[PDB]
Amino acid sequence: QDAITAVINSADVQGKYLDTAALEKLKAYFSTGELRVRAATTISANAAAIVKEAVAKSLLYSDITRPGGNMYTTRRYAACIRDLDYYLRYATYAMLAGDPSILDERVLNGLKETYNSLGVPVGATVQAIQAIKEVTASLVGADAGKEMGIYLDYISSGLS
Amino acid sequence: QDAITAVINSADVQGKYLDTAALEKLKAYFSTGELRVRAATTISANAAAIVKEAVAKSLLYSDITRPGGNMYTTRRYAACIRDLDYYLRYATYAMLAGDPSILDERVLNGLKETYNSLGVPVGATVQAIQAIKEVTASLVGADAGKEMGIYLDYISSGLS
Amino acid sequence: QDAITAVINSADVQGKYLDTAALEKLKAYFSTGELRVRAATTISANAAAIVKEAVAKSLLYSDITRPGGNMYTTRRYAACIRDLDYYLRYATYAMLAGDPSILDERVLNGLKETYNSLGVPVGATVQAIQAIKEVTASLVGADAGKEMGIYLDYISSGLS
Amino acid sequence: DAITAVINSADVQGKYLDTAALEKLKAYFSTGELRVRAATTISANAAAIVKEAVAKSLLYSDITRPGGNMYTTRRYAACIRDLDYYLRYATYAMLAGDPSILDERVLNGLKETYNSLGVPVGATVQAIQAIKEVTASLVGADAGKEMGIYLDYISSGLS
Amino acid sequence: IVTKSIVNADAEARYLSPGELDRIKSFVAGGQQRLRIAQALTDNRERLVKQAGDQLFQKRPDVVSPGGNAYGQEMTATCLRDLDYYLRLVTYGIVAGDVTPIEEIGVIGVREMYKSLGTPIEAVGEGVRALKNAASTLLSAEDAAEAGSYFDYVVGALQ
Amino acid sequence: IVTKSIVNADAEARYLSPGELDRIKSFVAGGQQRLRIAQALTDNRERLVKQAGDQLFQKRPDVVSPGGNAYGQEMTATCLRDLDYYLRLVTYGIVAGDVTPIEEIGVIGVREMYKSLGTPIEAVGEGVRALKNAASTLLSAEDAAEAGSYFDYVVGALQ
Amino acid sequence: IVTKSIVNADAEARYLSPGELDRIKSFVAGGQQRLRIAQALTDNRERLVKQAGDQLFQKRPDVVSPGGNAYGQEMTATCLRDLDYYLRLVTYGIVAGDVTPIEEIGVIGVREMYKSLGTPIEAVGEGVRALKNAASTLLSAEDAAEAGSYFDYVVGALQ
Amino acid sequence: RLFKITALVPSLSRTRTQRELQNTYFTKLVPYENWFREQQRIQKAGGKIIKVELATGKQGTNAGL
Amino acid sequence: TLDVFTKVVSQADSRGEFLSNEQLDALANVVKEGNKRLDVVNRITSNASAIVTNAARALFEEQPQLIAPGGNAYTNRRMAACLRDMEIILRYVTYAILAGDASVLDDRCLNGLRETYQALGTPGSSVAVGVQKMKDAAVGIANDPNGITKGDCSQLISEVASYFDRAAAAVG
Amino acid sequence: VKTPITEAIAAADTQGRFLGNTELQSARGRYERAAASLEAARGLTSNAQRLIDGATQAVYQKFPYTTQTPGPQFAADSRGKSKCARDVGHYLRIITYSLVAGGTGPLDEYLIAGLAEINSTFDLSPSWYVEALKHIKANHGLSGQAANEANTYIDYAINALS
Amino acid sequence: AIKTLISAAYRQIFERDIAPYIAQNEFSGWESKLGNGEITVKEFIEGLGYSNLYLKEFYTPYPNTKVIELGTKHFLGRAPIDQAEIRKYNQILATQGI
Ligand SMILES: CCC1=C(C)/C(=C/C2=NC(=C\c3[nH]c(/C=C4\NC(=O)[C@H](C)[C@H]4CC)c(C)c3CCC(=O)O)/C(CCC(=O)O)=C2C)NC1=O
Ligand SMILES: CCC1=C(C)/C(=C/C2=NC(=C\c3[nH]c(/C=C4\NC(=O)[C@H](C)[C@H]4CC)c(C)c3CCC(=O)O)/C(CCC(=O)O)=C2C)NC1=O
Ligand SMILES: CCC1=C(C)/C(=C/C2=NC(=C\c3[nH]c(/C=C4\NC(=O)[C@H](C)[C@H]4CC)c(C)c3CCC(=O)O)/C(CCC(=O)O)=C2C)NC1=O
Ligand SMILES: CCC1=C(C)/C(=C/C2=NC(=C\c3[nH]c(/C=C4\NC(=O)[C@H](C)[C@H]4CC)c(C)c3CCC(=O)O)/C(CCC(=O)O)=C2C)NC1=O
Ligand SMILES: CCC1=C(C)/C(=C/C2=NC(=C\c3[nH]c(/C=C4\NC(=O)[C@H](C)[C@H]4CC)c(C)c3CCC(=O)O)/C(CCC(=O)O)=C2C)NC1=O
Ligand SMILES: CCC1=C(C)/C(=C/C2=NC(=C\c3[nH]c(/C=C4\NC(=O)[C@H](C)[C@H]4CC)c(C)c3CCC(=O)O)/C(CCC(=O)O)=C2C)NC1=O
Ligand SMILES: CCC1=C(C)/C(=C/C2=NC(=C\c3[nH]c(/C=C4\NC(=O)[C@H](C)[C@H]4CC)c(C)c3CCC(=O)O)/C(CCC(=O)O)=C2C)NC1=O
Ligand SMILES: CCC1=C(C)/C(=C/C2=NC(=C\c3[nH]c(/C=C4\NC(=O)[C@H](C)[C@H]4CC)c(C)c3CCC(=O)O)/C(CCC(=O)O)=C2C)NC1=O
Ligand SMILES: CCC1=C(C)/C(=C/C2=NC(=C\c3[nH]c(/C=C4\NC(=O)[C@H](C)[C@H]4CC)c(C)c3CCC(=O)O)/C(CCC(=O)O)=C2C)NC1=O
Ligand SMILES: CCC1=C(C)/C(=C/C2=NC(=C\c3[nH]c(/C=C4\NC(=O)[C@H](C)[C@H]4CC)c(C)c3CCC(=O)O)/C(CCC(=O)O)=C2C)NC1=O
Repeated sequence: QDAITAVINSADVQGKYLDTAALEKLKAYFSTGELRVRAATTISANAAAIVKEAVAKSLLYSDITRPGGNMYTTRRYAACIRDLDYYLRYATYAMLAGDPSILDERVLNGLKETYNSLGVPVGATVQAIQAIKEVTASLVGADAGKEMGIYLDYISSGLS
Repeated sequence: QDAITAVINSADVQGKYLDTAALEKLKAYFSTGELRVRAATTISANAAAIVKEAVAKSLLYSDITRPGGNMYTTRRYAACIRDLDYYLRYATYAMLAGDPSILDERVLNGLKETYNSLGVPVGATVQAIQAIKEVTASLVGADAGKEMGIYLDYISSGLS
Repeated sequence: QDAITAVINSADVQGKYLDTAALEKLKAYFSTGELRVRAATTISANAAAIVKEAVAKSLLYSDITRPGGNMYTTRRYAACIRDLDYYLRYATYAMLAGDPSILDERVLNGLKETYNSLGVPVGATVQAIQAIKEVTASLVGADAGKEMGIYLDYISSGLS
Repeated sequence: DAITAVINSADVQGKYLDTAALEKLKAYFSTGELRVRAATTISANAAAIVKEAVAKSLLYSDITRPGGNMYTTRRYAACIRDLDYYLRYATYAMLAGDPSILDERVLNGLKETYNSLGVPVGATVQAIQAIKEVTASLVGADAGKEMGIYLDYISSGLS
Repeated sequence: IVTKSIVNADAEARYLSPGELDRIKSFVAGGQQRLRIAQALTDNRERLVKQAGDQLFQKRPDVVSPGGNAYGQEMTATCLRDLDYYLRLVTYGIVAGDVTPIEEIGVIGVREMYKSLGTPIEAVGEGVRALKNAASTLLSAEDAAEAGSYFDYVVGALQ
Repeated sequence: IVTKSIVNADAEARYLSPGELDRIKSFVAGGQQRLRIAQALTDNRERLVKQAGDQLFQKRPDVVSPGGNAYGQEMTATCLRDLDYYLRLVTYGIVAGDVTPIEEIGVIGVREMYKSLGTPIEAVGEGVRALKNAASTLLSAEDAAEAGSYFDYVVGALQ
Repeated sequence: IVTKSIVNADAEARYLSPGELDRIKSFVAGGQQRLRIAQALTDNRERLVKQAGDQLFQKRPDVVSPGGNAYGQEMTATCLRDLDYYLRLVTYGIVAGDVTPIEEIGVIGVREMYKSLGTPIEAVGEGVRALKNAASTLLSAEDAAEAGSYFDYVVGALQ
Repeated sequence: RLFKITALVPSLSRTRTQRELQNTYFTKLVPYENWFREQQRIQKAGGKIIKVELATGKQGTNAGL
Repeated sequence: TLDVFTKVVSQADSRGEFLSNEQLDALANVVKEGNKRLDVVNRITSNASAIVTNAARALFEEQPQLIAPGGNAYTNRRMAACLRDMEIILRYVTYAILAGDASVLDDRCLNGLRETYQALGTPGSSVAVGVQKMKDAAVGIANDPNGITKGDCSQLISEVASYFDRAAAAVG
Repeated sequence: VKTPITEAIAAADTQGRFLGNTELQSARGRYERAAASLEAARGLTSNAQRLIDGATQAVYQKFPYTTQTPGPQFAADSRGKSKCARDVGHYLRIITYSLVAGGTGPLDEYLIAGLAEINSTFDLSPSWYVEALKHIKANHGLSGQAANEANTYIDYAINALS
Repeated sequence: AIKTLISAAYRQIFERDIAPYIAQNEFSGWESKLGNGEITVKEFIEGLGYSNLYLKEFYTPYPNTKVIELGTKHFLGRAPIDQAEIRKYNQILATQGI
């Protein structure tokens, strides 16, 4: 769903026409879409650098990459990079849509089930998503970093 | 269960009488019970000193007792001391019984569930049980410290 | 939890002192507490009238109170009145605390499990909570009816 | 309280609260300010009050020697907790302005309990008097004698 | 508010809190205004009770209907006496600051009582609401908020 | 103090009684003075820890002595960090108005922690007393009273 | 060991077990050696107490430091009297075979007592450990195992 | 507020090999609220009630218990 | 000389890192409160000579040994020196009011001030009597609303009572 | 350390006279621009690592000399390039200090007070830093009024260098 | 034995020691009336539930149905039998206190 599609749905289930508050919501979305698109472009620029900096901030040189940790095996390191790239990409989609429903529908659906099945540590994942959020808020600026951090904190809060 | 009760059970479920191998097992237990009782007495002497030395070895002056760590709040420090006293006391019971079944029945039953529910760090707990094992193996001697470290490493291995 | 206790907790888990944004949050709470207390008093005045008007708006003269419906038996009608009184009372507690955590801790914890176990219709409950919200927003005014409707819609959204 | 005592007295009469009861309530409010300040300064160092009281009165005597009621370690701890109680309930009776809650709380059965256990009464009276002197020296004059009224009520109820 | 604070600190093992001592200090500071409100309500007993009862009979004519309970001069005199009793308990609660005098004199077992008397509960509650409206019109504005909120406790606790 | 009244009325099936609403309204009124007192204790923290360490190590030199716990620069830095923690919890209790969010983090299990750390608890109580004296010198009279409230709670708690 | 066996068979509905009667027979057989150990410890009262106390002050100089509790001749005399009391209870426990005389004379309420006296528990425990070491050096070897294991109960129960 | 009770309750079930001497003959302090149903339990078990005494409360107290 | 702006610098310089946006928002009170600082000093210095001469009648009210013959404030030269030092505190107080931090008052007014009263013979503790007999007139002149629109300067006012309390405590 | 508030103090203290209206307007002026300079302060700390590594590379592009020849003065070794982010990392600190101070005070003492005597000794050519700052002058990305006042303290350090 | 039984009911109602977990002991009156034997053990167990520490531990972080199951686990020692047994306890937690 969108913010546009959410506004249209909320006006639809009442049978209501588009009143002035919904037009205010759509015009606010059409105002913010500029920096939304620019932020999505520069996040699509260097996603690999963001994931590299995030694991170098949070996960590297810990016991997690040591033997016994969950990132010791090299296929598990590759799976870690894959999961962080997923979090960043779906946070980019939720930032450009302006509605976190795609995070609820595509990422946060059965994810705690999987992470408790595999024995994946949840708190280290939350700290890695936090480091992702700090790196991309530094990279994109504060004004779009707020909206990026909202959906990354949404993923972090639903994960916990 | 005991080592005596385990030998009796293993002879019972076959309908077997007490053959010479079971009598060897019981006589080995009756030989080792001397140092078992002496070790249990001197561990019951100074359990608080062992727990104090173990947290001073492993957990103190880390980030765990700093804010953000899991032992920052003073009720959480008291809960940490309680959990370490539990590990030492039940390891004493398993040492005097000569059978680790009471650890499986009373400690290791639903403990990973609890420690992943509360967000308790598991590796720091394993390190703390390791420091407990080193302190009591120094305090009791090597000959009973081996049997104490067997059940403490049993708790550490089941926890991981 | 409170709004005060949530602000103190969010400042505590960082090890942060009370900075000016937290003082802004606490001073906004100390500004709004006037109408919070007055709204809680007049909702505690006539809770039975609110529940009566809500069932007369939404649930009465439907098929739900007819035989075959879930409110046909008189013990089930009494249980319906009990559940609506619970929703109104805990929404009053969450309004005066200024934090919806008590709704998450005491009401919304295992409630969908219970309502799908008993066969309780969920949509009729949501419409009854909606009628509760309209009646108390009319009774208390718009300015406190907004904050009452926030927690009643929180119960309605978590129920669905 | 003193308030509920005033209300109960007017309720047995069957009338309302007119000017005599209102003046009693104004009196209670005026003393309630210093009563609050005394409650804080008593809850500050209750342990030091009990320590100074037992050091002044009960220590180095025959009852703390072998062959006395306070010889054993559990008996000494029971003595500390009993004096801690007398201080705490005298604080409650000070803040209520009314000794009936204190009477109903402890003086109900402490006479028979100290009778059956063989606890001496007069040593308890001396210890309560030492608590009274220590709190009168610590808090002040008028709040000290307000504390001493209920402490002497306890000491008279035990005797 | 002293009795409730004392029993709440009695359930715990500790003394009275600094927060609770601030509560007692603020209650003492507002006590004189509460005595003024009690003065006005004492002196306006007649006309408040009569206006509230007649507002009740304007709203609910079922009680003074011949099938109703308050049919006749004696029954309606007892109706006005019940409203007098509840206004008296409201004045007690305004003075005390607790609702424990209102509760343990007139709230705690009133449902079973008025069930056995044949009297409807909701008409009592509507009469106390009429008392709330009348005493709200008599007093000063935020003073009427104070009086009407105790009235609000009585109204919500009767139903 | 709102969580206190909410769980207090929540154990009962009743609503929040309007006397509790009065105490919440009064706390809401006093919150501005609470915030000013907390900011005044906030910005002047290192002075308070300095004067507390001053008065403590003048009062009890055994922590300075090598048999005591706070021997050496690292241990004395940990000691002043503990005093900093307790000043921080006192500011939390000053804002919250009731001693629950400070007892939950600093009081409820402190005796066994300090027992299994080797430090005496009476020296910590003397340190919080020194903090109370320094904050009493730092603040005005009505501010030092209301700060010495929660400081007094900590001093009574550590004993 | 007779009292404990009797109360343990009292909790059940049955008599004394053959195992327990073997325990009583073995206790009678070892009783004469236990009286010999009590003879040696009675006659070595002075030098054992003084050597243990001076070993304590060698290990822990905080108590005889001027901030400590055992500062002065009278305080250190009471320190040595406490060590004398504990050695007397150890002799009682060696004779009885139970630890119920040690427990109900000197163990059961000692933590609250030494908390109210201001005395550290761990230094008492270190002094009783010094008594254990001294009486272990005086006696015969496995006889010292017997004496030091009751000493070990006292040491572990004090902490 | 607190009643001082003293009652005996015999055993009309099968005989027990443990005492219940605290349970047959007892003297205990019961609060005023629980005393009605606790008395009613002794009423049910067919036991005699020997001694009832108000420990704390005063008769005829309308407020404050 | 220091400031509330430059103590934040020197606090950050001894850390040696950029100032956070959490730090600058707390400093953004001062540019709003600079509306409130700038007239409370203007209120004091407008009535500066009225405070001094009225508090000259307050130390000399309570302690009449000072114009007693043989007193330390006795003679005309000595009494003119009292007024010479009765407002030498007020300029150093009003410097600290404008600066907002007391590092100006602590190196120019109180740095070694106690030492001279042990040298000359003039009673140190008597000056501490009359200095906080200025602040009840200083706060009482700075607080009352006349003309200026109503606003809350109470938080700022505590600061002013703190600077007199600091200067009086470090004399006697 | 200089500040328009502390210039109103020291000019009032050497005269030996009170704070008249002619010093209060000096502090009044700073308050008006206080809000304005802080918007330039937030503009620089958010771009801390962006501006430093942008300007450090901007030195090497115009000056390929310092990256090649061996010597303790230049940055051929990594320890030179490590001390490259030392200096320009320290340059942007005091520029952010001078904006929050409202004056050239901390920039006077911390940076330019002995700067003409170090560079004569350590062979640090001042043309290196003077064009490092010109990259910060162009690439700070600030707009409006705060873009001018952040531009003011930059070319105040330039005139101290040259 | 009385000290043992004092710690016993703490262990049955709370699956830990209660004394790490409370600022003050709060049970000085209850332990005094237990040692004197004026109250029975059943009145002591009933008095353990009136305390606000039991509410803070097992009632404020838990909803009503979990409080029903935990209360019958702690006092009765078992889970509830029928749904009507849950209904009457819900009425009692409804119109009255815990
Ligand atoms: C789009 C949303 C989405 C996510 C997140 C997702 C995750 C996911 N992560 C997995 C494994 C994994 N996930 C992790 C990740 C972590 N472990 C750690 O220690 C770190 C805390 C964390 C990385 C930050 C690791 C190490 C594995 C390897 C387990 C294994 O395959 O043996 C698996 C098992 C199979 C596979 O990777 O190919 C799934 C399905 N699937 C999804 O559809
Ligand atoms: C007999 C076997 C057994 C164990 C072990 C047990 C543990 C246990 N530990 C708990 C909490 C806890 N456990 C810990 C322990 C730790 N966290 C750390 O950072 C360290 C690594 C580790 C200490 C070495 C802490 C800090 C808490 C506090 C969480 C909280 O209560 O907020 C809780 C939650 C409730 C409570 O303490 O009272 C349980 C049940 N229960 C049992 O029956
Ligand atoms: C202080 C607390 C207190 C209350 C409330 C109270 C009520 C009370 N109401 C009574 C009767 C009555 N009460 C009513 C009441 C009403 N008529 C209605 O329809 C209305 C709903 C309601 C007016 C509020 C009536 C009509 C009677 C007479 C019923 C009869 O005589 O059988 C009686 C029996 C006769 C008497 O002794 O006066 C009592 C005791 N007594 C108390 O001590
Ligand atoms: C906010 C709640 C909270 C409390 C209460 C707390 C206490 C606390 N005090 C500690 C140490 C310490 N605490 C003290 C205390 C003192 N110096 C003395 O002589 C006096 C007795 C007392 C203070 C004046 C000392 C000396 C140490 C170091 C002891 C050691 O290293 O073994 C430690 C272990 C080291 C650490 O991680 O800091 C903790 C966790 N921590 C907390 O998070
Ligand atoms: C038979 C069981 C039993 C014990 C244990 C006991 C102890 C006991 N120790 C006391 C004092 C004391 N006890 C100590 C003890 C010590 N100094 C230290 O630092 C060490 C840790 C410890 C030596 C073991 C000191 C210093 C005093 C004097 C404290 C005072 O006078 O306030 C007192 C009060 C004065 C007296 O009556 O002697 C008692 C009753 N009484 C008993 O009946
Ligand atoms: C440096 C020279 C200078 C001074 C002196 C100055 C003062 C000054 N004080 C002002 C406002 C004000 N000043 C006060 C001060 C107070 N009101 C009270 O009732 C309190 C007792 C007292 C504080 C203790 C208030 C309440 C306002 C209202 C407007 C505002 O918030 O600025 C304003 C706002 C603009 C205006 O008035 O035209 C000015 C100019 N401005 C300057 O440029
Ligand atoms: C040793 C030489 C010496 C002299 C002479 C002296 C005079 C002197 N007279 C003073 C006041 C005074 N002087 C006078 C005297 C007069 N006012 C009148 O109305 C009359 C016209 C006139 C007397 C004929 C009065 C009434 C005061 C008190 C005025 C006040 O308190 O404001 C004061 C200031 C306050 C004081 O300490 O009392 C001084 C210093 N001081 C000295 O050290
Ligand atoms: C807080 C304000 C502050 C600054 C900025 C500062 C700079 C400063 N940079 C120095 C050296 C240096 N400065 C540089 C920097 C550079 N050289 C190059 O090749 C590049 C062109 C350029 C960086 C872009 C290097 C490489 C050194 C070491 C040179 C040497 O050791 O001879 C030195 C002398 C030695 C030293 O302590 O490290 C000072 C004092 N000092 C200060 O107190
Ligand atoms: C809260 C109201 C209240 C009080 C006061 C109370 C007292 C009380 N004190 C008791 C015992 C005791 N009380 C004392 C008291 C003393 N010995 C002396 O020599 C002195 C005269 C006096 C100390 C100042 C002693 C020594 C015992 C234990 C006696 C024994 O070993 O049986 C007991 C028997 C159980 C026990 O605590 O061991 C109770 C119930 N109970 C209550 O509910
Ligand atoms: C505080 C939060 C909370 C809630 C809500 C709660 C609900 C709850 N509702 C129940 C039953 C029920 N709940 C309902 C309610 C409804 N059915 C409908 O048709 C309507 C849509 C809706 C009323 C608005 C009915 C009719 C029953 C009766 C089922 C039965 O008992 O046979 C039951 C089964 C046992 C019992 O009532 O006593 C629980 C536990 N418990 C809680 O602790």
